[PDB]
Amino acid sequence: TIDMRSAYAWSLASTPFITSINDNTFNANSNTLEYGFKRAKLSWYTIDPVFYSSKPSGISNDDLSLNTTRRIYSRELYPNTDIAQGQIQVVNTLDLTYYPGERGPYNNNPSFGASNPSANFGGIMRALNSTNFEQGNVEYIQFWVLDPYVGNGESPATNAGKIYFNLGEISEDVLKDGRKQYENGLGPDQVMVNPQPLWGDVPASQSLIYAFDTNPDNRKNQDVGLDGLPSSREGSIYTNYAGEADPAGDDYTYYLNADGGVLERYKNYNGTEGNSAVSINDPNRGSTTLPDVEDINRDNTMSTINAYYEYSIDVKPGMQVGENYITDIREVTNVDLPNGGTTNARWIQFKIPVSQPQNTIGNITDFRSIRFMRMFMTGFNSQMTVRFGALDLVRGEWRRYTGTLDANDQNPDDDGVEFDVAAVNIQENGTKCPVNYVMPPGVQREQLYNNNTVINQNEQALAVRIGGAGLQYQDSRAVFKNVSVDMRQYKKLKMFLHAESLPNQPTLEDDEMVGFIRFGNDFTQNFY
Amino acid sequence: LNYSATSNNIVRNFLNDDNSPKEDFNIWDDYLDIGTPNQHAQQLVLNYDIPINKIPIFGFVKASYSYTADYMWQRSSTAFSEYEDPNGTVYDLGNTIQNSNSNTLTTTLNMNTVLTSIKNVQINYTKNSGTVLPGYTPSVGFLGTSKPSLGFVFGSQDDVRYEAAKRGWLTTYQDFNQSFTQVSNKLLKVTANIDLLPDLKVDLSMDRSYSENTSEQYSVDPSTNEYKPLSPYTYGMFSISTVMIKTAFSPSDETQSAAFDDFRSNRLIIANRLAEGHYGSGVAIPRYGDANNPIPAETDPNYAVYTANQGYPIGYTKSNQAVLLPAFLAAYTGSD
Amino acid sequence: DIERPITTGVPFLLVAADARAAGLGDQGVATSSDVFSQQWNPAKYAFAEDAQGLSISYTPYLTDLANDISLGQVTYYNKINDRSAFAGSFRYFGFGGIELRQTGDPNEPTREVNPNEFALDGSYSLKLSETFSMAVAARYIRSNLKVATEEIDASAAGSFAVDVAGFYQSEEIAYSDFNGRWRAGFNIQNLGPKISYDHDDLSANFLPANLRVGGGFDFIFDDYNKLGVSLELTKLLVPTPPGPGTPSQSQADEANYKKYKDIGWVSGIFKSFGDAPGGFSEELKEITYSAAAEYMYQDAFAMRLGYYHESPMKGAKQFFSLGAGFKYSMIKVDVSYLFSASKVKNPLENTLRFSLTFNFGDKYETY
Amino acid sequence: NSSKRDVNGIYYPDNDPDLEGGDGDGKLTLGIKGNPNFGLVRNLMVGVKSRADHKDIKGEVWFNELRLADLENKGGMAAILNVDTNMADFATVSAT
Amino acid sequence: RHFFLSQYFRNKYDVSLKNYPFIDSRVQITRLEVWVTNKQNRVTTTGGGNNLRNIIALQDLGEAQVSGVPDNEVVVISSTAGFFNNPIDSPTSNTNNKYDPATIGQAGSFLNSNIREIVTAKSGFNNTNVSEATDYSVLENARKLTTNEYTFNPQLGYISLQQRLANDEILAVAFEYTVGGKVYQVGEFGSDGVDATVVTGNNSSNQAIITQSLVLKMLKSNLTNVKNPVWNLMMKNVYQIPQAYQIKQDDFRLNILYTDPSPINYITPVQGSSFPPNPAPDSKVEQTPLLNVFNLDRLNYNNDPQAGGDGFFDYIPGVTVDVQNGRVIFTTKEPFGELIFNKLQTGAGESYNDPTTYNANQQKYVFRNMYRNTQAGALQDSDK
Amino acid sequence: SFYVSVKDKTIKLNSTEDVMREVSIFDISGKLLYNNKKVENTEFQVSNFQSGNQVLIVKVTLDNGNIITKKIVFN
Amino acid sequence: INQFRSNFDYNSSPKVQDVNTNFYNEIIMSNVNLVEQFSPLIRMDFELKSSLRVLSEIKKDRALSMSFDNNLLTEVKGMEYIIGLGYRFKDVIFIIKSDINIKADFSLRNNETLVRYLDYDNNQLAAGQNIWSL
Ligand SMILES: CCCCCCCCCCC(CCCCCCCCCC)(CO[C@H]1O[C@@H](CO)[C@H](O[C@@H]2O[C@@H](CO)[C@H](O)[C@@H](O)[C@@H]2O)[C@@H](O)[C@@H]1O)CO[C@H]1O[C@@H](CO)[C@H](O[C@@H]2O[C@@H](CO)[C@H](O)[C@@H](O)[C@@H]2O)[C@@H](O)[C@H]1O
Repeated sequence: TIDMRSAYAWSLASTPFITSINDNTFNANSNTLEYGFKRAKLSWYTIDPVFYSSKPSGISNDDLSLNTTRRIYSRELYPNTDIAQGQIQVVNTLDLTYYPGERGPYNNNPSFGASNPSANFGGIMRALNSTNFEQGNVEYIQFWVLDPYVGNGESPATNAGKIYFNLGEISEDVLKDGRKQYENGLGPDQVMVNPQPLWGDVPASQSLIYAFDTNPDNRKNQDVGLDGLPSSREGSIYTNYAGEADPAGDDYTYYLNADGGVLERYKNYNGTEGNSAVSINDPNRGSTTLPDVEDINRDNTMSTINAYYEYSIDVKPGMQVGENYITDIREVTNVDLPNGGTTNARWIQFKIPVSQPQNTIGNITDFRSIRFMRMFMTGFNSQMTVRFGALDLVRGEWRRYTGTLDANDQNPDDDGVEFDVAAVNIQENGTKCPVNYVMPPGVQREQLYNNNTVINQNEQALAVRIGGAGLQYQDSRAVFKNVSVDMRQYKKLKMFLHAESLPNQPTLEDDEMVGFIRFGNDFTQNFY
Repeated sequence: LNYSATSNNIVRNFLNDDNSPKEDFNIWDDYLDIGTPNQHAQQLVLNYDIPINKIPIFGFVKASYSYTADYMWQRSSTAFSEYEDPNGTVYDLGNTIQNSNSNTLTTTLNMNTVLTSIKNVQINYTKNSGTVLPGYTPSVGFLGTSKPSLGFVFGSQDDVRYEAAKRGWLTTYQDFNQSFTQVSNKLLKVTANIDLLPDLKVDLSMDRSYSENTSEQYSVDPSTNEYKPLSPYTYGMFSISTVMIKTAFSPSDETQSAAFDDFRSNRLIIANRLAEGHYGSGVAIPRYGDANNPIPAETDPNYAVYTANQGYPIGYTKSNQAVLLPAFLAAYTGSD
Repeated sequence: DIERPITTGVPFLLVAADARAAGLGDQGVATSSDVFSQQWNPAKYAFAEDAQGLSISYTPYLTDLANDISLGQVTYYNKINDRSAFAGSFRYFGFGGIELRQTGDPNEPTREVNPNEFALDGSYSLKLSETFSMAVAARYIRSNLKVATEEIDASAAGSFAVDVAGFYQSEEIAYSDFNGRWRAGFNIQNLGPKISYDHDDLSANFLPANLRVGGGFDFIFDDYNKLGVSLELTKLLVPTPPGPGTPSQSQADEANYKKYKDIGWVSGIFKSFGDAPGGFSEELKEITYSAAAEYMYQDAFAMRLGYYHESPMKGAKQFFSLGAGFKYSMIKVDVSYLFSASKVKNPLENTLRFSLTFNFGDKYETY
Repeated sequence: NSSKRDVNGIYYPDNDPDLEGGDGDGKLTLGIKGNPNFGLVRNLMVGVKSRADHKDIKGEVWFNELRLADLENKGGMAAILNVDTNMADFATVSAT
Repeated sequence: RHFFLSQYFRNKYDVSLKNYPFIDSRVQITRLEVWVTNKQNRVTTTGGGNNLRNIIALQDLGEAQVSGVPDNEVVVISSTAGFFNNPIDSPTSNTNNKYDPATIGQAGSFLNSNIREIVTAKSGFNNTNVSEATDYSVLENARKLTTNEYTFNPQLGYISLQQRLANDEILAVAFEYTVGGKVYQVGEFGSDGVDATVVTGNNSSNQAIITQSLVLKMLKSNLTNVKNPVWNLMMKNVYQIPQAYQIKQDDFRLNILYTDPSPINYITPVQGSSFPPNPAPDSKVEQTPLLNVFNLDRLNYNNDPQAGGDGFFDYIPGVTVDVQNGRVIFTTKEPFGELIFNKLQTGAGESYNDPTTYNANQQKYVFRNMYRNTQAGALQDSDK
Repeated sequence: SFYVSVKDKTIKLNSTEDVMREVSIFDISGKLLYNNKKVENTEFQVSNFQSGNQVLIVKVTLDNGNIITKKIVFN
Repeated sequence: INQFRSNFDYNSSPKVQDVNTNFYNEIIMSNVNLVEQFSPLIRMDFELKSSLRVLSEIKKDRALSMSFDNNLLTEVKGMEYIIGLGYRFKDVIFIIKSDINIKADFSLRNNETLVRYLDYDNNQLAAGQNIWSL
C-alpha cells in the first residue's frame, strides 16, 4: 500500500470535468471567473491530538463525541491487528468536511446562496510519487471510511452525494489563467504581469525556489493567497463580495485561534492567505512555511493537461457490500465516548479497481504515466463530514493476465467481464458480508516479538472476483507471477481454494467454476 | 636515462587466404615463428639534476628536470587494413600511433647565498602532451621504428601530419572517420618565502593551470598528397591564482552590492571598448537606437532586444559573453 | 502456539537486566544477595556483605542487525546499619540516536531523536529478625518510544508503581555430607495505576504487576566449593483478556473486551487469581517457572546454569541459560548467554549480556 | 497435431479414450502442452475457468497457501582416497 | 538509460555496424548538452554552475525522412505536407524541417515567437493538431546534466545516463556533430540560443520581463506513449552485466542460449516447417550457434574477421561492450526482434510490423513486443 | 559519507563514490521488511502500513563485503 | 574556466551575428568561477601565564559563479567565527584533590546563496544557514 491520507500533501484542486472534456458541469471550460463559480467550501485536515489530550479552552467533552470529531483507535478499525506497547495506537483519519451551501475560495458567483447546493463541488488534488502504475502494478484504490449516517453526529438521510476520484494528468492551474502563481515572488517591489490575469497579481519573473525569506514584512506582503491580493485589493477582482472582510474567501485561521467545535475550528485551516506566519508563536499559527504555488509535483512547471480517468462512489445512508465498490462493512456497537455516553459506528471499505475506470476525460489510454490524484465531493445538500480511516493506492505482486487463454473466445478485450484481483485478510475482512474471512484449517498466524510484545502476523489469501456479464462456457480469467522455483526435491504441490457467489447475483453452483494452476515456462506453449 | 620497449606480435599461420581457419593445425606447428607486429610501445625517462652550481654566481639554484616520452603503435584489425567498399575497391585504413610527453621542472632557487627579505623561490612546472594519429599505414620493425620522425618516437609533439601525408603513408580513404587528436597540460606552482620582519613569516603562492584538447578529421588529396584538415575544434580548462580583496569587504546581500552595481555599469564601458576594437574609430559606432538601427515595431521579433540595450554597439549587447566576462572580472577584482 | 497472551503496558520492565540473573534462568528472588537484587528482591539488600555497591549492566538487542539498541541498568546500594539498606536502580531501554534526514542540502542541520523507555526506583529494606527481611520500593516509569511527526504526538507516558518484597535467609546448617543454607523470597512488583500511552483514561494499559516466589539451597563443601540450587515461580497479576468467546458474532467479543478493559488495577490483581471454572491444575498454565544451579569457587569464580519455562500458551519463552562470573579484587564481571528452546524467536538469542559491579565500603559478617 | 489434444493444444490424459487411469488423479484434471519443467518454474498462473455450458457464471474464489510438501530427504554417500608419497627430497606424488 | 540522439542515428545504427569493428559512418559528435526535469531544485556554484533555463523540447526537431521507414514513425506531426525542406536521407539537422529554431516565424515556418515563452508555448505552433505532451514538452527550470552524469558514443550517436529515467522525467538534448568538413546542429546550446531573460523598462512599475525558452530535441516525454517515434529513441539492445564495472577482454565470456526448457546454443525450426533455404553466410540459422545468429561472433581473438567466427563473443570496447560500466551492446538495435525476423523471413509477404503475417517460425522466435511495448507490457508475451 | 533520507514514506540512499550491491530493511522486531539485490542508488517504496512502527534498520552491502548500517524513522 | 571550447559559428562565412544580435565569439564557455578564501581571515592564538589559552579565528569565503547560459550570477558567501577557551583550575578539593580542565568551543557559521539578474532587481535568496554552537 501507498498511503494517501496525509493532509498536508493535499491542496486545493482545479475545477474538474465530470464525464468528458466537453462537459461544462462545473464550468471547467470557462475562461472567466465563472470557472470558479461552482466551488463550495471544503476543509481537509487531521484533528490535532491537542484536542483529545489537553483540551483547549472552549472545547468540551460533548464536542469530542460525535463520530465526526472523536478519536479513532486502531483496535476499533483493526480489532485483529496487534500493536506493540508504546507505539501508535490511534488512527489518524483524513477528515474532509464539505459545505455545499457555503462559498469556496476565489468564488465570485453573484448568486451563490440562491443556487442548488448539490450542483456545487469541493475538491482537493495531490501529486503521486510513483507515476508508472503499470510497472508498479497499482491495482486499486482502497479506503476505510466512517459511515456518516449512523453515529452521534450523523448526517440526515436526505444528504446523499458522490465522491469522485480522478487519476492521471490533471491541470495544476487552480486559478485558470495560463500562468503559474507562486506567492514568494509577490511584493510591492516586484514586477507583476502588466495586465492583471483575471484573478489578481501574478509575478512576472521566473521562479527559482519555492521558499519565503524570514523577513516578517516580506511575509506579510507575500503570503496573500493564490490570487496574489492581500484581502484589501480583492474587492477589485471579486466584486460580488467586495463588502466582506475576505472577498476572495481565502483567509487562513489557526484551529486554536478559532471558536466553536472541532469542525468549526478547521473551517478556514486550508486558507492560503496568512497561513505562513514567520513566527511559530503567532496567535494565527502558520500550519506551513511553504509558499502556495500552482505547481503540485514541484517540477517548476505548471501542467495544464486534463487527461485522466474518473471513478465515483455514492454516499447514501444504507449502502451494503457488493455494490458501489464496497467490499466490507464493520459495525461498532458500543463506542466509549469522553462524555460518558455510547454511540454506534459503521466502517465501510471501498476497493475501486484502477483498471476499470467509470469515465475517461481527455486523451489518456494507459496507466504508464499517472501523475496526479484528485478527489472531490458533490451532490450533497448540507454539511457532510467524510473521515478516511484508511486511504491507500494498493499494488499487487500478481498481475491480471490480458489476452485470451482459450482459442474458442478469440476476443480478449470484450464481453464486459469484470475481472478483479485483491486480497482478503484476517485483519481487515473478518466481517466480510458474504463469507467472513477465516484461515484454512490447520493454518495459524505467525507470531513475532516486537519489543517484549507478542504480535500476531496477518494471514492473507488472494481473492479473484468475476462479475459483470460473467464468464463464458470455456472462458477463463487468471493472474500470473514471474518466479524461479525448483520443485524437484518435493513430492506434493498443495493449495487451498474457496468459492462463493456474489451478492445480488445468480447463485454459483458446484462444479461450475474451476480453479486452475498453470505453471511452467509460459502460459501459451509450455505449461502444466 | 632509462629506456624500455615492449612488442607483441601475432602469429596467423593457421588462416587461409580468406578468413577461414585451418582445421588441421597443431599448436606446435611453427613454434619459433615470430609473427607480424601487433603492438609496439617505447618509453624513455631522462632525469637531470642540472649541476649549475659549478659557477659561484648561480650556486644557489637547485634545478631538476624530468622528461618522459611514450610512443605506441597499434595494428588495426583486418576489417580496417583490408576494408572493401560496396564498389569493390580495397582500402588500407592504416594503423594508429600515439605520443606522450611528461616534462617536469623543479627549482628551489635559494634567494640567499627590500629584496633581500626573500629566502626561497620554489618553482614547479609540469607540461604533459599527447598526440594520436590514426590512419598510419606503415608498420614497425623488430627493434622499433623511426618512420614518422625520430623526434615523434621520443615525444616531439612537432607536427607530422603534413609530412606523413606527403610521404604517402597516411590512409588514402576519402571518408576516414578517425580523428587526429592532441592534448596539452601546463601547471605552474611558484612559491616564495619572505621574512621582512624578525618575527613576520610570509609565504606567497602563484598557480596557473591550462589544459587544451584539439581534435580534427582529415583526408589526403589523391593528387599532390596534401593533408586536408576537416572541422578542427578545441576545448579545455583554465585556472589561475588571482586577487580580489578590493571587493572582499564591500557589503553584498539581497538588497545591496557595490560590486554588482560595478558589474552592471562596466558592461557599456567594455562594449564601447570592444566596438572601438571592431569599428576602428574611422566611422561612428552603430548603436541600437540610432537612425541606421532604429527600434522596430512592437511586433518585430527584435523589438525587445533593441529596446533593452538602446545605446550599446550593434554587435555588443548587455548579454554578449565578450562584453560581460571582462566586466564581471573587472567589477569583482576592483579593476577599472 | 501462544493462545491469549496477557497484554500489559511497559513490558520492558519484565526483562532481566543483569547477566547474573540472566545466567540463572531469569530468576533472582531467592538467590544470594547481590548488587542486582532490586529487580528481583530488594529485601536481600539488607543481607549484603559489602557496605556499598554500584553496578552497570548491558543487554544488547539485535546485535547482528544494529548497534546501540540495548537495555542498560545502573544500580547503587548502601546498607547503613547491619539491619537496613537503601538502594536505587535505573533501567533504560534505548535505540540510540536516530537522525531524521531529508535530502534537502545534506549539509543542512538535522534533528536527532532518541526513543527510549526508563524506570527509576528506590527501595528501603529492613531486617525484621536475624533471618528475615522486608523491603518497600517506589518506581517511576516513563515511555518515550514515539517519534514526533505530523498528526503524531510523541508526549511521554508516565506511571508510578510500588514493590513489596520479603527475603528469608537461614544460618549455615550442618548435614551428613555438607553444611548447606536455606533461602526463600517473595516479591510483589509493579503495583500502580494504569499507564495511558495516548493520554486518555479510556485507553489505558495495566502495569505488569508480578508475583515472584522462590526458594533455594546452598550445598557448601570444603569451604571453597558451593552449589546453589534455586527455584522460582512467577505469576502476572493482570487479568487475562477474553479469547474466542465467553458466553451477534463480533458483538460478543466487543462486549467482552469492553468489560475486560474496564477493570481497575487493584481489582485486576485479584481477578488474575481464579477466574476459571477449574481447579489449581487449570490455573497452573499461567505460572512460569525457573530452575538454576550456580557453582561458586572461592567466592571468586561462578558458573551458572539455568532453565526458564513459560507455558507455550502464553508468551512462549522457554530457554536454557549459561553464565560466568569473576571477582578480581573489588570488581565483579558477569557474562550470560541464552539458548532458546521455543518456536517463537527470542529477541535475546545469540546475545552476550554483560554485567560489572564495584564493591566498596565496610564489610558485614553473615549470620 | 493429434486429435487427443484440445483446440488449445493441451493434452488431457483424462480425455484420452485409449489411456487407462487417465492422469492418475480422480480429484484433479491434469494437462500438458509443450515440455514444461517444474525443476525451474519461471511462470506461475492461478485462475478460474468455467464449465457451465449455457450460463454466465459469476463469483469469488480465494487461493491460499500454495506450497510444496513431502521433501525427498534421501541421503547420499561420498568416499575419498588420498595417497601422498615423497621420495628422498627428489620426487613427490599426490593422488586423489 | 540509453537513448538514440535522433531517428537518423537509430536508423543508421544497423547498417553502420554491418562490418564491425569498422563503422560505415563519418559522424563525430563534438558537443552535447543534456537537460532533464529539475526536481532537486538546488543552487550551487560547484556542481558545474547554476545553468537553469526554460526548455521546450520538440519530438520532430531536426528529423528528415528515411529511405526504408515511413514518415509516420519518424515524426509525430499529423501532416508532413511542406514540413521537410531537405533531401530524404539527409543527416539530422536543425534545417531539416520547418521546426528550425533559426527560422522561427520568418515566412513559412511552423513556429511563431510565442514558442519562446512557456505561457504561450502552445500558440507558438502554426499547425492545428499539436498536443502539449506529444509534439512537445516544456520545463521551466530544467537542469543541465554535468559530464559525469552521462556518457555518449561520438560515432553511433547515442547517450547513456548514469541514472535511469524510470518515471515521468523529461529528457531533452542539443548536440553538434561533424561529418568530414560539414557541421550539423540539432538543438539550441546556451551559447547560440536566445537569452534567458530580456527586460524592457527602468523600474519595476513599468518593466516587462520576457523569459525565453531554449528549443531542444525531445528524447523522453512527460507521458509514455509507445506508439510515438520518441519511444523508439530509447535503446533496448544494451544489457548491464550485474555487478560488473571494469570488465576486460580475456576476463569476459558471453553466450546466447535458448532455454525451452534446457539451454541449447542453436535454434530448431517448428515441426512441419524449415528455415529459409540457401541463406547468405551472414544469415544462417540452421545448425548455427546463437552468437552468430545475433551478429555477435564474426571476429577472432584479435578482432579480425573470420569465416564463421571463433565461437567467442566479439569484444570491441566501443561497439559491443561498454568497458567502464560493464555493459554489452548488440550490433543491431533490436536483435531479438527485426534481426531474427529477417533471418527467418521466407518471402516479401512477411512484414515485421504486421505480426499476422509471420511464417510460424517468426511466430515463436520473434520477440517484437519487447521493443514495441514496455517491459511490464511485454510480460504478457510469456513464450518469447 | 553515507546518507539515508525519508521524505514521504520513501527511502532514499546517497553514497559518495561508493556503489551498493544489496539493500535490506528490517523492523525493530528483526523481521525483514524489504530486500533488493539490484540497488542502483535509487529510491525505495516499502509498504506504508507497518502497524505503529516508525524505526527501521537499513543494511547496505556495497561492492566489497562492507556493510553500512543506518537507523531511520519511517515518516 | 571549467570548460571553454572553440566555436563552429565563428567561421569565415558572412554570418557574424547570432539570434541575440551579438557577434560570434571565437572561444565560448558556459561558466566562470571566482573563488576567494580567507582561511583564516584572522587567527589570534595566545595563552596566559594563568593557563588560559584562547584560539579565536574568523574565516571568510566568496564563490562567485557567473553563467552565460542564463547570464545569471550565483554568489555563495560564508563567514565563520570560532572561539576556543581553555582553562585549568588548580588543586580543587572535593581529601580528594584534582585539577579541573575546562574547555569551551563556540562556533558561528553564516552561509548565503544569492542569484542575481543583471537587467533588473531580482536578487533571489536560494539557500542559507545561520548556525551557532557551544
Ligand atoms: C560525585 C559522583 C561520584 C564520584 C565520587 C568519587 C568517589 C570515589 C570512591 C572510590 C571508591 C569506589 C570506586 C568504585 C566505583 C566507581 C564506578 C564508576 C563506574 C563508571 C562507569 C573506592 O576507590 C578506592 O580506590 C583506591 C585505589 O586503590 C583509593 O584508595 C585511596 O588511596 C589514597 C588516595 O590516593 C588514600 O590515602 C586512601 O585513604 C584511599 O583508600 C581510592 O581511590 C578509593 O579509596 C569508594 O571507596 C572508598 O573511597 C573513599 C574515598 O577515597 C570514600 O570515602 C569518602 O569519599 C567521599 C564520599 O563521597 C567523601 O568526600 C569522603 O569524605 C569520604 O572519605 C568511601 O566511599 C570509601 O568507601
